[PDB]
Amino acid sequence: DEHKAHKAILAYEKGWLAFSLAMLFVFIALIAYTLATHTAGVIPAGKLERVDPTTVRQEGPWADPAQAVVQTGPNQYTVYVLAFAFGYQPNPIEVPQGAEIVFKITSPDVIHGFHVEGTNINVEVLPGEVSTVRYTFKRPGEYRIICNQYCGLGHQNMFGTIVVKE
Amino acid sequence: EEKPKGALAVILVLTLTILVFWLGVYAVFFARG
Amino acid sequence: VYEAYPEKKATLYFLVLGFLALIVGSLFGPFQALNYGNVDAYPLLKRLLPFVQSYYQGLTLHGVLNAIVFTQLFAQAIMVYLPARELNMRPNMGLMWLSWWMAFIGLVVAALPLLANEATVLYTFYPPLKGHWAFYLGASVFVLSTWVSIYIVLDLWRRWKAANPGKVTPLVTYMAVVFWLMWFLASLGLVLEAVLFLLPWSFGLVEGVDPLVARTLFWWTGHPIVYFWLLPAYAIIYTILPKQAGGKLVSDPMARLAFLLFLLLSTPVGFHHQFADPGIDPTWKMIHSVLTLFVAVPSLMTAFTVAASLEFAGRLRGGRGLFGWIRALPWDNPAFVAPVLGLLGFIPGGAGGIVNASFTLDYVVHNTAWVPGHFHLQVASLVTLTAMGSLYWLLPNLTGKPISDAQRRLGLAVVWLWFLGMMIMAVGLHWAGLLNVPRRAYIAQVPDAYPHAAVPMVFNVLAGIVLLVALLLFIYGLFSVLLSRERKPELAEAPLPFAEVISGPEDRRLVLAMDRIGFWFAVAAILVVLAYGPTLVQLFGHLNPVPGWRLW
Ligand code: HAS
Ligand code: HEM
Ligand code: CUA
Ligand SMILES: [Cu+]
Repeated sequence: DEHKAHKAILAYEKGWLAFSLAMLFVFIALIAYTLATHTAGVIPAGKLERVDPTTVRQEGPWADPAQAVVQTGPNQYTVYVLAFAFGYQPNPIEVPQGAEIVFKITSPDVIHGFHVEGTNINVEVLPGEVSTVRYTFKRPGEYRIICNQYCGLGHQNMFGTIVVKE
Repeated sequence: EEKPKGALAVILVLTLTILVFWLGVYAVFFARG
Repeated sequence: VYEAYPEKKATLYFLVLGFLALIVGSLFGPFQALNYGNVDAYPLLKRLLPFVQSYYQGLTLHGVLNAIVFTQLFAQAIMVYLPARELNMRPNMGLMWLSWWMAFIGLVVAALPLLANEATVLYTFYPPLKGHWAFYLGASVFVLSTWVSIYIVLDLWRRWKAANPGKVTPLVTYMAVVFWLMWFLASLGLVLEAVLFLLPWSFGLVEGVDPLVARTLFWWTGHPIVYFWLLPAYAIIYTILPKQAGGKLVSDPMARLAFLLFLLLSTPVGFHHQFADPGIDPTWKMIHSVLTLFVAVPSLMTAFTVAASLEFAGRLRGGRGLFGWIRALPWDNPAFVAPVLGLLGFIPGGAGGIVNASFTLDYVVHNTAWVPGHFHLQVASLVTLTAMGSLYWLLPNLTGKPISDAQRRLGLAVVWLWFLGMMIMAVGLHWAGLLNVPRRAYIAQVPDAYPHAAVPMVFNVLAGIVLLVALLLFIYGLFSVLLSRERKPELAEAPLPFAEVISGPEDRRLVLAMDRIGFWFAVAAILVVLAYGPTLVQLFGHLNPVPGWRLW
């Protein structure tokens, strides 16, 4: 007794440890799985893409909202989005279902969230940098965009819309 | 005295609560894929 | 009791300051829970506190006082004071009081601009949102306090090591040394951010700050800092709770191992806060996601070691079959009850955390109300309960004023209420998170935006009311313990209730290896260089500073 429960406790401590690793390794595998399918498109590109936030709406791809969407594959459309103090451009965004949408998002002021309700699209938007994320809507209709990163006093009301044409 | 049923219980609960959370969120991820 | 243990005094000032912070910070809590229940109590609050200009000023105050200020002060108290009494050595009191003034001046300096609505940037202060300079200088001086604390405990360790050549580091001291060493490595991020960027920026010396480096450096510190909140709790849960429970720590070396692992793996995992970020390679994110699962290991260990100790305790007190021990523990004792409830909530809490860490899964919940859900079970509950409970053994030890039966019983209320309140609130937030309710949002001012989170909103409302009571009762309880002129010196000279530690033959060699602190520190520093080195080099070659805004 006392010493007897010492050996026993240290034993079941290697058991539990080894079990814990193994279950953690299962997660690693299942994660590595999602990295190998379509669903990994939501992972922001890693390559730095630098823009000037003070010129973004006067020259270049984010200047004219009417130019936002641009067919870039046989089934690929890049949408230039701007997330700004207190909404989104274009509003709505308008995209076709079943196509791969390459979002390229930036901000002219501070940091914003880009969260498409109902999807895995969830990406911080940083002034000075582009957030490029890929996705394919299977279901059409109005998807709502939420800013989930506090951006100032009207943050709670910063909303957008995606309209994915059937 | 002997085997620590108590903790074995405590970590059993702990284990199951991880599987519920993880698999749960793994499911929603794919639903939103 | 001050003049052969003036470390008692110093220690007592850190606690009071921390608990004053917690009271002021928490006030905003219930309101914020109602807001998440879709109820807008902010005119009422504005009528009570006429300086409060917005939901987000409130939220900043909350996050800064509760999460940064209370928690650091509590660490500084525990993680200097426990090793001192164990070692029976007195800290360099000159330095001790320096660190306490540094934090008080830093706190006051930074409080001014917050209170004047000049720094409504929240406790993450993400550039280009640009607060008053005094906020950054305040916060800087406040955090840099901890560097003196680090020194003090390395000092004590060096001096004991001199008096005891050959001998293995006593356990609490061991813990505090790997702790403080870990925190040093961790704080570099934020210090670099402050020194290279936030300070020059807010002083007008430069016009812009790169947002991405800004938050990559913050998260360098931003993750280990929650381990910095946790370990002073863990310190107490390993070496003090077992004794309160009527038992023993069942393993000395498991505790060391755990604390070693946190030294090793707390820092190099910050991309887990950056999964949604542009311009950080996805490989580096996987790598950091793996190390973040690895950091979960110590707490998995901790769950076993701590539960076994409590089981053992319960059996000694005549604890029957598979669950008898639970009933035989001293549920009459708030220093026992408070951390134990903390630990129960810490179960869902860490399951929350493990989901968060698995990269792609994080896209589900990032910046939703789920995150708050997670971290209130972690810091607001486990840590804060632990701190609240320990008033029942620590305060008497510091002051000598003993605790009445009355106060012991108001404590139990406080503790249960808080715990339950938190549990309720944790369901609301997680649930609302699953329903894509964003965090950091004054959602009650947009009543119709979240109709689908009808029911969990009811929980948040409930927790708002529940925790309102908890908090007021705690205010009353605390002051009644600090405003009595009941003084028996004798228990102010009674020893901390350190636990005895079961120990084994195999210990000798394992413990020896762990005691190689210089080596393990170097290994930890190298792990930071490997994990952030490549990325940081890249960011720093392509700096894109952008000007700041004030949007409040
Ligand atoms: C104290 C404060 C905190 C602790 C501790 C903590 C633990 C973890 N977290 Fe977390 N967390 C994340 C992952 C983890 C992981 C893997 C762990 C692990 O360290 C947890 C390990 C825990 C366990 C493995 C549980 C073991 C259970 C024990 C030890 C209790 C047993 C019970 C007993 C013994 C009682 C029995 C007694 C009886 C009588 C029956 C991630 C992602 O990887 C994010 C970013 C999310 C996002 O999108 O931003 C994150 C976000 C946060 C934020 C938000 C920061 C912000 O403002 O943006 C805070 C404040 C926070 C706090 C804390 N977090 N976390
Ligand atoms: C009275 C008890 C408390 C209540 C009712 C409460 C409630 C809340 C709620 C509802 C939020 C979400 C705010 C939002 O997303 O906009 C929140 C945020 C937060 N809580 Fe608490 N909380 C309490 C105590 C604590 C304690 C004790 C701590 C730490 C020691 C803490 C740390 C935090 C932090 C750091 C945030 C977020 C700050 C940010 O995101 O900018 N809270 N709290
Ligand atoms: Cu834009 Cu919050
Ligand atoms: Cu973290």
